[PDB]
Amino acid sequence: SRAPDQDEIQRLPGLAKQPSFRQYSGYLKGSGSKHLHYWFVESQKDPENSPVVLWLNGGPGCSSLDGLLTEHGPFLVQPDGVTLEYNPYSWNLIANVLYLESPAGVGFSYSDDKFYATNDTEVAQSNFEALQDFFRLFPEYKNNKLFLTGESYAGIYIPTLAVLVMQDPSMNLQGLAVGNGLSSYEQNDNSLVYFAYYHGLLGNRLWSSLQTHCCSQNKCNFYDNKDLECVTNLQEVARIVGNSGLNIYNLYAPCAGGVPSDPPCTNTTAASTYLNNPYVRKALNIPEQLPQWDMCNFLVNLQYRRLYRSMNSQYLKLLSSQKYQILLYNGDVDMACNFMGDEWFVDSLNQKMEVQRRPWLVKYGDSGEQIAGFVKEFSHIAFLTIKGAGHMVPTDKPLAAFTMFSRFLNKQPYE
Amino acid sequence: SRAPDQDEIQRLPGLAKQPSFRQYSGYLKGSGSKHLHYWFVESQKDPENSPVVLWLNGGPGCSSLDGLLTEHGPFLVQPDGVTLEYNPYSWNLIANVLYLESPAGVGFSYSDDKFYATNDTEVAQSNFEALQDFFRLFPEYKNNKLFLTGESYAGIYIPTLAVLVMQDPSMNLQGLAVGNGLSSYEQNDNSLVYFAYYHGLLGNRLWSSLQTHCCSQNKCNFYDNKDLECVTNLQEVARIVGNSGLNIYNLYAPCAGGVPSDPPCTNTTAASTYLNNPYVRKALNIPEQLPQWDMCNFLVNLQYRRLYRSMNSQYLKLLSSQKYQILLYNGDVDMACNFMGDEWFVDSLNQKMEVQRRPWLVKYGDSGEQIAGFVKEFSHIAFLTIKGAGHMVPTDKPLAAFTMFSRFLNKQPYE
Ligand SMILES: *[C@@H]1O[C@H](CO)[C@@H](O[C@@H]2O[C@H](CO)[C@@H](O)[C@H](O)[C@H]2NC(C)=O)[C@H](O)[C@H]1NC(C)=O
Ligand SMILES: *[C@@H]1O[C@H](CO)[C@@H](O[C@@H]2O[C@H](CO)[C@@H](O)[C@H](O)[C@H]2NC(C)=O)[C@H](O)[C@H]1NC(C)=O
Ligand SMILES: *[C@@H]1O[C@H](CO)[C@@H](O[C@@H]2O[C@H](CO)[C@@H](O)[C@H](O)[C@H]2NC(C)=O)[C@H](O)[C@H]1NC(C)=O
Ligand SMILES: *[C@@H]1O[C@H](CO)[C@@H](O[C@@H]2O[C@H](CO)[C@@H](O)[C@H](O)[C@H]2NC(C)=O)[C@H](O)[C@H]1NC(C)=O
Repeated sequence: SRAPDQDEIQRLPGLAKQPSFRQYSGYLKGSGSKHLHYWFVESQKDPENSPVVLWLNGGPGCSSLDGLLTEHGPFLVQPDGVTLEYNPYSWNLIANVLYLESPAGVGFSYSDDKFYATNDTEVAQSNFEALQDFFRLFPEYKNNKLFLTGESYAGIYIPTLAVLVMQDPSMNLQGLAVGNGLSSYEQNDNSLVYFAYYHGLLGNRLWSSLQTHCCSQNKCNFYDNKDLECVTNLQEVARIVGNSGLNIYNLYAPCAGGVPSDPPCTNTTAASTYLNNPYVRKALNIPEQLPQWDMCNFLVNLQYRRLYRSMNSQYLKLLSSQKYQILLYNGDVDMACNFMGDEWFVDSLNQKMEVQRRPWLVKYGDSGEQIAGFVKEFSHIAFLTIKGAGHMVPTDKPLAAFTMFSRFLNKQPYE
Repeated sequence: SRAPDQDEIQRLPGLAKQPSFRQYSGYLKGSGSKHLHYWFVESQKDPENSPVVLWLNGGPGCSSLDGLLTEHGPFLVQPDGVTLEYNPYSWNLIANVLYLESPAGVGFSYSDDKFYATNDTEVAQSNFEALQDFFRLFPEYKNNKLFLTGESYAGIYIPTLAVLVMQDPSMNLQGLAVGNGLSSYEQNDNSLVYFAYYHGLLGNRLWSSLQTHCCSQNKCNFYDNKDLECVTNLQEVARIVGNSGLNIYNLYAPCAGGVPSDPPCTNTTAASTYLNNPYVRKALNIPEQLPQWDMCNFLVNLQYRRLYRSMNSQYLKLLSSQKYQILLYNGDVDMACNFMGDEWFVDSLNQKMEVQRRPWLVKYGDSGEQIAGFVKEFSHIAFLTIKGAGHMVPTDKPLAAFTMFSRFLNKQPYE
């Protein structure tokens, strides 16, 4: 219709059945000379009236296409790195999902000058301009309910972008959701040390040393403590947590490649094998001159200048209007952006209409209703845990993730 | 040979292949008129020289046959409650395992007077007499290395029995192992509250209420606190933990039967269907007049008089001789007898030759070496966690459980 015909995905390799929905792959113009690769998957049910949902993966420097192919896209890449299988828990069953590779240099995204050194403020402005370009390319979606969603470092990307979107009346912003998100370095660092001890990863001798060198009375500082022995003890905590063979993204999952002598314990071979196939790149309208696809761009991460230490001000600004529904959800077995840091963060916002913490349920067919996690609700904001899920909630618990997503989009209770 | 021919298991129903090892099912004489049902499975490799391992399940009132058929026996009951499949991680691959239904009234065990009201001291003495009877019936096993092992409430059964066995020079006692064991009510109750908060089951409002009503400075009393509001808050913790739809035996597992409107969240139908088959009872030499088999005898539990509050004195008595190797192992996702309570307990014994806490590894074939948990070692005693396992460690992590068991029997490092 008004959509760009040039960006249409005709026949995607590895799919045994043709999609019932239209899908597009092309470029959105960011700031300066930045060209951000998008993959837009229309809703499987009523795309014309379904909400538009932006999805951003974190890093910084990691690809949102991993969110499509391994987390909640319409089809997921199989271990052969060739076959795609339909996802019965796809977020596009009820939404027009826009997967954006951002910032420039991530995956198939690029710049004419190839200068990928960026920062939080530049990324937010470039994402805003890319969203404006999306609405110029797909004007039929301008009035649809808009939701901004993401994972991990997108805990910074999403609220900063939402603050820019809020100032634009033409965008129908209705809410935002952040999965295992970085909301406060201080809250994340402090909660992680407690998480590690209480999940049986630190011994009583190390815990005693941490209490004596990092703490004073009933308050611990595991964030910016200057005490030299506290720093040494925290280096040991960091070694046990992420550099000893434990999977930082899911404590109870195995470490891909085994305990050492792609980030540690992960394996991105399937998605990389699929996206690096020349026929897949052609099907996705990727210019031939672009370098190989990687799940995370090491150089974007290395050159990235982190600016914000907390999203407290951003969330308070977004809640001030009382126009948006906010969700922070965390898999409770993740150690990268643990659930407690985000629960502490949401509680610290001190919002009105505080509800008692309750379990939230998911029906698992014949197995009946099961506790999928816990919900702590306030006016216009809720914090949720996903019991037994790691860093990538839709990968570990796809039915619970879809159920939560459906309740979020429809502004329904999470219970 | 010198073994009782009358107790031989000829053809066990549900097995597609005949066992390569000899197995027996009969009765051991306990104290008074008590007859304890045993199921003895000889080692699959060199039964004549392999150690004799007693296995006791807890409750009190629960059957050790559930340990055989669902945890670490040579064959495990399938969901149809008819088929038995060989267990490649069976503890009898390297040991002569004696599964004893104890005390009287549990499973197929009984008394001539049918009076099942008992206590810790009577149970220990009856188990000792039953062990003496085992050696009279199987004199060929008198000189074999003897290990006393068990789970949950057997955290009391095993050390109390071991104190009696230690006084008998004719029994070749070499060690004892307790899985997710009750070692101290105080340590278990205190650690559970911390476990619940740090696993995201209690909200900040409830945690604040618990800190104000149960704690004074840097010490919390969640065990025997007389404060009325502390009791009310702890009743809420107990409700969330075990009476709200969470599986107390494995936090990340579903609740069998679903979230409510056999103990809660468990399902013993397969083992019960199998053991209640009249041909199975005949094959196991069970007298026809005995009542139906149940996984846990509700009446034995109801009438049971708990006497010991801590196993501190028993373990110190057992360690005094320096003749026995002791192991306390806990699945770290169990909430019934959580890992922290037992780690605190082992550390509180204040033994010599304290080693730095380290991860212990298991090779998962092509997946390589993986962290199976953590080991805290002292002279003659080690505490181990089994990462991602619940209350029944061999059911949840059979390869890790076998590996740990092999290292324990052979007095090898756990790493
Ligand atoms: C990393 O992931 C790749 C991709 O899934 C794994 O390779 C696959 O291994 C299976 C089993 O051997 C094969 O059936 C697939 O055909 C392989 N796919 C590809 C693209 O080669 C690989 O084994 C994983 N590596 C580790 C260390 O976990
Ligand atoms: C974040 O990145 C932006 C974009 O590069 C920086 O802003 C530019 O800074 C240069 C050098 O001072 C100027 O020449 C440009 O005109 C600026 N552009 C804009 C849009 O302001 C910004 O300084 C960076 N922030 C930090 C703190 O490093
Ligand atoms: C409790 O356990 C029993 C025994 O495993 C379950 O019954 C089995 O269910 C499967 C699937 O429907 C059948 O294939 C088996 O033949 C059944 N076995 C028996 C002995 O009936 C039962 O579904 C479980 N109940 C709950 C609520 O989890
Ligand atoms: C634990 O159980 C034993 C066994 O029943 C109790 O000991 C018996 O107590 C009765 C009543 O006082 C005496 O008639 C028996 O002679 C005792 N038997 C033995 C072997 O001592 C014992 O009192 C119970 N302990 C507690 C604290 O209840």
